[PDB]
Formats: sequence, structure tokens, C-alpha cells
Amino acid sequence: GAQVSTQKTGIHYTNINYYKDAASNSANRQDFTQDPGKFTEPVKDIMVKSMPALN
Amino acid sequence: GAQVSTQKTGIHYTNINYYKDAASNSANRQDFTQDPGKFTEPVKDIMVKSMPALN
Amino acid sequence: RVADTVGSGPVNSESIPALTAAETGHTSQVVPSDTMQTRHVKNYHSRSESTVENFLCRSACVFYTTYKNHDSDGDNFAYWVINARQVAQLRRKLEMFTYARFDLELTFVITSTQEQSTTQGQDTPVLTHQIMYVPPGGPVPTKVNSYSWQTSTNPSVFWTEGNAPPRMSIPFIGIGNAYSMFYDGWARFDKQGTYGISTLNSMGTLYMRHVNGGGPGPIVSTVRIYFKPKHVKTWVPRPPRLCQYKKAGNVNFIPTSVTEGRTDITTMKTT
Amino acid sequence: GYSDRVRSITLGNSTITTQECANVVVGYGVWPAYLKDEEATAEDQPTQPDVATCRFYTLESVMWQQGSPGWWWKFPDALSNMGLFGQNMQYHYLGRAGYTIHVQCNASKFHQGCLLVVCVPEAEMGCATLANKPDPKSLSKGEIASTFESQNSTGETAVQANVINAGMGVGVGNLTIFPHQWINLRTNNSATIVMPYINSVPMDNMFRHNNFTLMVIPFAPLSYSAGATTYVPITVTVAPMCAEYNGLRLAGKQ
Amino acid sequence: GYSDRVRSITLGNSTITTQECANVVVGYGVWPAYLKDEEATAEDQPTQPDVATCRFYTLESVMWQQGSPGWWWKFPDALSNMGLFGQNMQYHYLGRAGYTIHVQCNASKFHQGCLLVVCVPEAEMGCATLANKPDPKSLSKGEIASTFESQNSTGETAVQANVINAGMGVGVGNLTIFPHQWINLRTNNSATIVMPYINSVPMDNMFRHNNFTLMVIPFAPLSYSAGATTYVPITVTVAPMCAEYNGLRLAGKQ
Ligand SMILES: CCCCCCCCCCCCC/C=C/[C@@H](O)C(CO)NC(=O)CCCCCCC
Repeated sequence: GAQVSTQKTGIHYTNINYYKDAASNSANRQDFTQDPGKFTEPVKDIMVKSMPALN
Repeated sequence: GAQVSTQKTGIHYTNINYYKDAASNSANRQDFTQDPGKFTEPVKDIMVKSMPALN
Repeated sequence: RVADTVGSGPVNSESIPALTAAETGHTSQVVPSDTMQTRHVKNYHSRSESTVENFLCRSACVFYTTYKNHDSDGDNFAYWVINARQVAQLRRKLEMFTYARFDLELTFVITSTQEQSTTQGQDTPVLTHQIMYVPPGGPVPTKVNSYSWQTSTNPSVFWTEGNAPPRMSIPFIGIGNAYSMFYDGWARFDKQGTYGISTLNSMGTLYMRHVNGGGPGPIVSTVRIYFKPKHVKTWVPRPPRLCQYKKAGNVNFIPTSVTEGRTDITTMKTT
Repeated sequence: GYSDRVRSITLGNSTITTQECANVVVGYGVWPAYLKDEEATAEDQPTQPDVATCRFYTLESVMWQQGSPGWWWKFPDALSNMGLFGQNMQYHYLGRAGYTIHVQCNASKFHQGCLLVVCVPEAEMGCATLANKPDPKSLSKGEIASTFESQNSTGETAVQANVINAGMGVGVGNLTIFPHQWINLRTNNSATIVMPYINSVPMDNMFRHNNFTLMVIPFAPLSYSAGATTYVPITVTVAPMCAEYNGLRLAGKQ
Repeated sequence: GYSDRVRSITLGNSTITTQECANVVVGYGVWPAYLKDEEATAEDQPTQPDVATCRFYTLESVMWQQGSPGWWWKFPDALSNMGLFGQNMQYHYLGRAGYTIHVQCNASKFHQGCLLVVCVPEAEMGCATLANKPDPKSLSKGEIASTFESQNSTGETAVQANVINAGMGVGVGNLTIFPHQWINLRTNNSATIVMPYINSVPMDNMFRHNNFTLMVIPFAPLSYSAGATTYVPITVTVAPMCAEYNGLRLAGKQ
């Protein structure tokens, strides 16, 4: 009961976990999430680029 | 003729037995049975928590 | 993947994409399309290699020790209290986040060296070692042969020199919902005593030792420990360590300049 | 009828007005809220004082000067002496809460200067003397602000207060990763942050751990021409938000 | 599996068990509850500590003797020093609450005696000296029980503690109109009352007004034969119920 994922390109690769503890698995590098809104624009008030930050 | 079981998490893992004697297999750790009623409440008489043990 | 560029022509408006109020604390979402004309560019660049997972997921030495094949009195084995602050490299990396959560991939590189003597007729057999982990509270070894090396419960690894380096995986053994990289607090409720990360620190010791003495000739083996975070989670970014490290048990430092100087505030010839 | 400067915040018997502001920085985008049954460990029922505790407490003021290097206030403690907050804080083993920090400072159109207002969570600090650990009094003085220095601090058990490193061994100019706002006299008047509970555990003791430190450092030194008012104070006002408490008992701290 | 003696009461971190009781007297049939928007005057939002305050506080014990005339404890105050109750009580102008009073005393099958446990609301007392008014210390001593006398009290500013009149100028044997239970060593062990908030106003100050007094007077003198245990203590345990508070400010009492 394996699984096929795509490779890192500019084709996939098959894979099976042989161990019972998920900690044994390899690093998940096919991951790609991202939220910069935490660090930039953490203002309660949404800002329009065209507008001024004071009006 | 393999078998897939879930891993220990907070995804599965495939597995096949290669030997003829079941003693050769790995420890079954995916097990989780439990009966404390043997050791606690081993009384022939069921006890209601709200009630007293003498009446 | 990165965002591609948008085609931009000339503008004439009361719109001020070029001016904001940094005092806001909000970072500008200003692209080059504003404040200048641009062609259209379909950008394929991927940020794949800057993912938190990839930034950390690489084995790094965190420490190492020594022990002799011989010595009367037992006393010829070593130990080390697990911790990731005795090495500059990795510490600084992990300390770019306040809290983190991850599994660990342990890899050991064991090597042996032979020292000068007078001993003759030496035809030394293979060397077999033993690394034993001892969770906090467990009975610790005293001599190269105290009963505790039976590891009836404590896990450990036996390894014969000449083979591929030993390796295991460790789950997220934290008590809280994550590892703490910093701790602006004390150990006791009366602020007396230990202050610093040193209080959250408590993950047991690691014991190494030769199983067989090999020969009567003096030998000294060295064990190198390598960590490698996997399945990573990181919270609250921090300013990388500016000052050099001075202690393993605290943040202590001696004041350092923000950067290096140049001649004028106009010198392009950078330092 | 408005200005993105105007602003009215109310919690309990307290109310804040802003005649000059930017916006309101909100933690890491996360707005504070009560601990869910899914993230809890303490099984006892928690206390939620509400109005009695989640209100605006205004600490002692401080005077800004042409040489002032900066100030800081540890937080879990600083309110250790404020009404029923400090109380629930003494009678309980565990507690968790968010905050609404409001730093206020005002000058005239003729004054100039610029302050950085940040909330450093887990701001562990180093000792002035490599071999020791900085004593408690040097770390925090409750409502009394502590001070950074425009040079190296000295011996015994003090904190390495030299401003360039914020006493944390980093580049002071990078503190901007943590929640912050700037008070630029020229265009500002006040700064307001909304720090949510941030920690590696659902709850914590409040006298043993300071989950974050407020720092007010001036990057643009205050200045003014002769004749201008010379005393320019800074005042910090903070308000606990969604404070829960667990493990009730006698009061104190070991 | 039960006995109308058995009994388990729980509020907060506290729990009461009754191996010997009658029933549970409940105020005037009225069970305590939070003030409705229809009966209120204070417009500010009230604080409802809940678990932190509505729990079981156990006052100092007292020794019963063959001569003991009786004891009493004023109430709004008596808990003025008990954890967060006493606190919310110091920081607020207004407050209202119900109570669960539990008087406990135990002897052996060979001891005999009988106590009257009552809750006198608005128990105004007279002075030992006609011309004056009894000083505060004579009226209540917080958790320390005050004592009645088997004779006339004397001069200055004390209370006319002679038991026959309960210091109120009435017939001690009529106190039974107020909520009460009897502790008859022979068949009893504890007494439990549930006093609801009773007053001519939705809320009141707590240091200026004692809305009721608990009295424990023995009508059947304690006795026992030689050899029997000689020390028979009485212990009062009370628990605030549905406590609300209004008008927050600094703390104290004028
Ligand atoms: C044969 C097999 C042997 C296996 C041996 C495994 C040994 C355990 C290695 C664990 C390494 C964890 C590294 C995580 C970093 C944390 O140390 C830090 C970092 O500043 N602080 C902290 O200390 C964080 C506080 C969290 C407390 C956790 C308590 C367990």
C-alpha cells in the first residue's frame, strides 16, 4: 500500500513507510504553506496602497 | 499479499511477513485492550458512587 | 512558488502607493508595478528551499566526547547531558524561533585512535561500542561495568567499528505543546535561584563505553552526536544572535556593534 | 466624520481615546480569546473575573530626555500590584491572558523625536557579568520602568543594559519582528498593540514567568529649541483581556 | 442505599459531607440567585467571580463547655478576610450574595446537649450602657466568634450580651422565626442553612452593613460522665452563593 508524489523539477517517485511510529518517517519537504500577513499588515485596519495611512 | 496499518501519530505503513513461523513476526504494539474491572470493583455486588457501601 | 511581475504603464492620480505611515507597524505591500513602469514577467522561481523544514533539516554536530579502552578503577567511559546549546552553529539556527516542535534524527559517528606506548605483539580485534540513553531519574552508571549497562528498559545502541554510522529517530518528547527556545522566567516561585532556559532543560544523559578492551595497547575513542530536526513547526521569529555566545546555560553576552563601519555615510567601498 | 487617527477603546470602567494614531497592531494577527476545552489540561473550573480584571491599568509615568536610551517593563508581572488583577494573580497557581497595550506621549508641532514600541515575548536577558545570573530586581521592578543604557552596564548582578543589544544579544534595530508601532512625534501621539496570550503551554504561573516584555526605545532622539516645554513624559496603559485563572489556594509566591 | 442523614454538598474546590443531618433549611423557601435586570439600579456591569469566591470558607473553631452561654458571628463581615471573597469585598462599593451555612459539632453516644443554629437578618444589638452605642469591636470580630453571657454585661461600650435576650431585647426562645436547625448531639451532627440575599435594597456595601448574624446558643447544656472526652469543639463553615459586585475602585473602607 504505497504512495506516489511528484518530484522537485524545473515525473514522480513512489514511497512506502516501513516503520510503525510516524516519527520514523522522512522529512516532509513537499510542503509549501505561507502566511506573511501575520508579520506584515498585522493591523486591525486593512490598508489600501493607493490611499494614505492618515486621513 | 501485504497489509497496511495506521502509524502512531498525534498516515499508515505497509507490512509483509517474510517468515513461516509466526514467532518470527514483530511485536504487536498496535494493540490497545483494557479491563480494570478485574482489579477494581471485583465485588459480586455492583456499587453506585452516589450511594453508601453500607445500608 | 514566487509571484510574477505585472505589466505597468504611466500613471497620473491622487493615489499614493509610494507613501504610507511606517509608524503603523504594517509592512508595505508595494511592488515595483507602483512607483515605476514595468514589463510583464512570468516568474517561476520557487521558495522551496527556504521552508522552515528545509532550513533546519540537516544533520549538525552538537557535541562529542572521549573514553579510553583501559583504566583501572572503571572510570573509562563518558557521558553527556543532552542539550543543544554547546555548539554555535545549530543553536543560532534554532534560536531564530521562540518555540518549535519537531522529531529528531540521531546519527552517531564513532572513531578510535591509538596512542604511543612500548607494548608489543599487538593484533587488535574489532571494537564494539555501546551508547546508552538514560531518561531523567534513571540509575546512572558508575564504572565501566556497573549493572546499569544491562539497559533492560533504557534504550541503547551497540555498534561495531567499520560499519555505517548508527542512527535512530526520537519523537517530540516535550512536556508542553512545544519546545521552548527561551524562557524569561525562574525555576522556583520565589524568583530565587536559576534564571533562564537552563530551567526547562532536562532531557537525560547519554552514556558511551567500549564493550571490549581490544588489546592491552592504549586506545582513545571519540563519539560525535548529530541532530537533525524533522517534521518541523516554528513560532514567533526572533532577531538572529548578534553577539557571540559566551555560555551554554544562558543568554549572557558582551556588547557588540551593530555592524562594521565604513569611511563616510557615502562610501560605496563597503568596509 | 472621522480620521484614521481618531479612536475610542473601552473595557470595564476604563476608556481610551486617540486623537492621533496609525492603526492598531494586533499580535500575530491573532486576537485574544478564552482557552478552549480542546487545548486545556487543568481540569478544575477556571475563574473569569471579566470586568473586575480585564480593564485599563495605567502604570507610573517616565520622563523622556535628550539622552534617554530607553525603557522596558516585564509583563506577566508589572500588574502584580494592580487591583483585582494582581490579586487573582496571587491566589492562583495558573493564569493566562491577553493584553491591550497603549503607550502615550505627546509633544508640540515644534518638538521632534521617535520611539519604537514593541512587545518582545520571552525576552530573556543576559547578565552584565558573564559568570553570573542577573538578580530579579534588575530584571523587573513591577510598575517602575527599567532602563537601558547608552553604554556597557557594570558588574555583579545587573543586566547588560547597553541599548544596541536590547540586553538580549541581538541587533536592536531588528526588534521589528515582534508586534510594534512607532511614535513619531511629528505625526504620532500614541501607539496601540493587542498582544494575545503567547506561550508553549495553555497556562502558566504569573510570578515565576514573564511571557513578554514591553520596550520603548528612542531611535530619533528628542529635541526642541529653547523656550519649548522641556518636560515630555511617556505613559504606559495596559489592559488584561480574557484572563482565566486556575488552581486556587492561599496567596503569595513560595 | 441512603439515609436522610447522608449528604454531599459541593461548591468550587470545596465539598461537604453529612453522616448525620435532618434536612437542609432553605432561607424563607427562597433559593439564592443573581440579581435580575428588573430589580437593579446600578447600571455598570457587575463582576461574578463564581468559583473563585462562591466556595466553602471555614472560620476559626470554638470550644463548647458546660457553661458556654452562646456565640454569634455577624456576616457580611466575617468573610472580610477570606481569600478572593474578602478582596472583591474591599475593592467594591456594592455587593450582594447568598450563603450556605454549615455548623458542625460532634460528640459520642454518651455525650448530651443541644444547640440552636439560627440566621438573624438585620440583627441590630443594644449597648450594655443605655446612654451609648456599642463600639464596632464589640459587635463583630470577623472570623473570631463573639460571646453571649449568662448574666448582664457591663458598662462603657460593650453589647448587652445576656443570652436570655440575644442582645436584641427579645425572648431568646423565639429566635425560631428566623431560618434555623437544631444540633441535638443525641441525634445530630451538623446543621445546614441556605440563606438567600435578604435586604430592603438590591445591593449594599459590605463593610458598613451586616445583613444578618449567625447565632449558636445552647439550650440543653453539654454534659458527660467522667472519663468521656472533655473537649467538644464547634466549627462554622460558610460558602458565598451568587456573589455580584458593583462600583469598582481602589480598596479599603473610608
Ligand atoms: C538510543 C536512542 C537515544 C535517544 C536519545 C534522545 C535524547 C533526547 C534529544 C532531544 C533534543 C531536543 C532539542 C530541542 C531543543 C531544546 O533543547 C531547547 C533549545 O534551546 N530548550 C529546551 O530544553 C526546551 C524545554 C522542553 C522540555 C522537554 C522535556 C523532555
